[PDB]
Amino acid sequence: ETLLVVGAGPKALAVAAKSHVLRQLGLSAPRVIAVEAHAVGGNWLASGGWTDGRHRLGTSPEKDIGFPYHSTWARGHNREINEAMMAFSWTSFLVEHGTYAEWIDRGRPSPQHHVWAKYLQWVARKIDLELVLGKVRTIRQGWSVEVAGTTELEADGLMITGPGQSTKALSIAEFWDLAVIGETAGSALDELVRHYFENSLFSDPTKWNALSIQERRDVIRRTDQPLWFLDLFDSESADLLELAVGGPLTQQRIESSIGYDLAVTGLGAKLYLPNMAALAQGPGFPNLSCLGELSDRVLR
Amino acid sequence: ETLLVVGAGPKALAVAAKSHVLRQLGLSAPRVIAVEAHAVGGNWLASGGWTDGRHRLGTSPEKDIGFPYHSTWARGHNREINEAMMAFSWTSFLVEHGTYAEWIDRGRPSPQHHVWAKYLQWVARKIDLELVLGKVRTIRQRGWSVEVAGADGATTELEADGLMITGPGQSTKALAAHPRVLSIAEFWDLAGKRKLPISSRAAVIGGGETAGSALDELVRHEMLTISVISPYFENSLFSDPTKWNALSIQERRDVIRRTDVFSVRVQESLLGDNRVHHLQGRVTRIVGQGDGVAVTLDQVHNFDLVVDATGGQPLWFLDLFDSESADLLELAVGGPLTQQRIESSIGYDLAVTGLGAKLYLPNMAALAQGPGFPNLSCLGELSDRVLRAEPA
Ligand SMILES: Cc1cc2nc3c(=O)[nH]c(=O)nc-3n(C[C@H](O)[C@H](O)[C@H](O)COP(=O)(O)OP(=O)(O)OC[C@H]3O[C@@H](n4cnc5c(N)ncnc54)[C@H](O)[C@@H]3O)c2cc1C
Ligand SMILES: Cc1cc2nc3c(=O)[nH]c(=O)nc-3n(C[C@H](O)[C@H](O)[C@H](O)COP(=O)(O)OP(=O)(O)OC[C@H]3O[C@@H](n4cnc5c(N)ncnc54)[C@H](O)[C@@H]3O)c2cc1C
Repeated sequence: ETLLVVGAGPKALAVAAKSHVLRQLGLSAPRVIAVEAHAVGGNWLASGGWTDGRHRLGTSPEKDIGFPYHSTWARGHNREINEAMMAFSWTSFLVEHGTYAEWIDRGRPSPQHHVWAKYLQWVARKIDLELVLGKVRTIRQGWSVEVAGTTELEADGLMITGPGQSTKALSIAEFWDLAVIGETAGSALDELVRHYFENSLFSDPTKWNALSIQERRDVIRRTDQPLWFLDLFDSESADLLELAVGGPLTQQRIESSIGYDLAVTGLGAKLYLPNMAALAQGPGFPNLSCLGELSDRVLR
Repeated sequence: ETLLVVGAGPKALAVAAKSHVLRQLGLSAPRVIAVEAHAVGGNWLASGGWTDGRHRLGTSPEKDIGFPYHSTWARGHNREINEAMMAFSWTSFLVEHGTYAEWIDRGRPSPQHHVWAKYLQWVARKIDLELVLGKVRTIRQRGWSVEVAGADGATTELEADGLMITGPGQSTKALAAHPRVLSIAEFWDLAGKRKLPISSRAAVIGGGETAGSALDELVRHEMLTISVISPYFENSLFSDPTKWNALSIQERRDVIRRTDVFSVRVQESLLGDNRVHHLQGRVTRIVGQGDGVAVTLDQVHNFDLVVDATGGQPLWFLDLFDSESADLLELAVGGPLTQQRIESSIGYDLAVTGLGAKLYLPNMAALAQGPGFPNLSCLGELSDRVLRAEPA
């Protein structure tokens, strides 16, 4: 009945929103709480350090919080959840702001990172996101999260989102105040020269486990600081994570551990790591390719 | 309280869904009946004679039944209506069918007309459109009573308070009676049969989607030549006419004229065909000339075959009115029934100003209200104008 999320980004909002509709439809769903160091949609803003905010989303903005508003496998009230959910869509956003015609008339431009933010923030308003402003300091098991506002929050499930800190590698974060490695790569390479089947799986990965591990890894390869989050775990809880995983915390190990609901599910408590559910469950889960199956996974 | 619509296509659905929304949502609206001679969305099917049904819609399909879900002016339960209305969108249609991931993933391909008919049809199922299957034959004041003839041979008279005309004419109607002048429908029939005379000096009149589709069919036949005859801020005026009145008649007239050319896809297939040439000017005169047909623009051209893909004859509807109602409109409109005169009469609710009963003529509304009303560019504003506007 209570699910904590590190970061208030697309995934956080994706999970929250789906929870908002489920319970509001007579169905059960976790109460959803995001802890967020900076702001809803923070990593899409200039002050987030990962981008200037000016470069454009590199996937179609329709691929949003509820996309693709469909399940190959789900149970119960599918028609009505989808419908409810489209209320929080990109198109729904444009139409509340009365700019939907402008969008269409301009040729559907891909939005700036900073407007994608406005979107996220808007979804937060729309579902009255239960939001804790603060920085997750440490995590431990049932989970208890130390948030520096310094205080603790107990929750039953836990989701980690974000690619980490734009400051920790210059660092990309430093790079936007003023030999380059790695989309993010795509952008900053940009501002330096001056100074159907594969795609289906990203949005629909329910045929994922019917092609070789060699094949999947290839889809993940060519797709283009992943373990940053380990730091948040005390030794005690990282230990407990080393166990379920069945060895030291690399990602041959972490990735393969990750179950159908995006949770490891070798522990006494659920830890959701969608950013590492590419190889196991579907290559879109790490990003914006299918936020709606992601939400579907952790709540249904 | 009751609104009769000639034809069940985008505009009928635009208005009837907005009706259905509003009635279910407390607010008042008329029961909306649509009389349709063929099928819901029939003019987007091959069987409607206007298209082979396989060509693609040239406007973004997001410009649908409720677009753009926003009024500068209309107030009332707006969020609840836009939210209700988006249920009937292209997007929703794709989502209810599971195909939305594929649509996005394929690059948002524009739908084939016949898929756009499936959309229209789906919306009809979804709003439980009150549909009457027959041809409107006669319209007449006294509200309106309209004669509808079923295929069963029966003929009944529906009555209504208000009436909207939709549709662009008849596909079987060339602009000139001559067997070498072909209505668009005869074209599809003959194209389909490969019975278009080999090595003809063919002409296609028209400059829009109807002409675009047919040029694209006709390049597939062994024609000798194929001559084509036609005469952001802008774009925005199609979706949002609110600032249309802040423009002169030569300004407003020159947006409506650019409204005519062709698809980027079709453009290529024509750009890269040595037989296809473009001819400028206006068809002042068509007359048979023995073996061929002679078309005047002056300049005279002869052709072994002419295809009328103008996309409609806009006063076609007048042929439905009886003398009484025609005169009655001639009086309201202030002179004889020319295009110009009838356009000049269109009010803000899209109806003829100063007429005893309500006659909604969206297709005539470009000049006076906005250039999107005739087409798929602002169906949601249209529905508003005919249902939610109050004074004048
Ligand atoms: C510039 C950029 C562009 C991208 N473009 C796309 C794209 O176009 N399409 C696509 O599919 N994917 C793309 N990606 C991949 C992308 O990272 C994921 O799609 C995206 O991160 C999903 O957001 P999220 O919810 O996982 O985390 P984010 O939205 O990045 O949110 C993480 C949040 O956590 C907060 N935070 C950080 N540390 C802490 C802490 N210790 N405690 C509490 N809060 C914290 C931050 O302020 C931030 O708000 C892009 C990535 C970047 C960096
Ligand atoms: C092939 C084609 C392509 C077009 N492409 C576009 C486009 O891509 N984008 C755009 O904005 N606009 C385009 N247009 C302009 C187009 O006509 C309008 O945009 C669109 O027609 C809206 O249709 P409607 O509701 O007015 O009527 P329609 O969709 O034509 O339907 C009218 C209905 O009337 C029925 N009918 C005819 N006579 C009678 C009668 N006596 N009684 C009862 N029913 C009758 C027909 O069966 C038909 O179903 C196109 C037009 C054509 C012909």
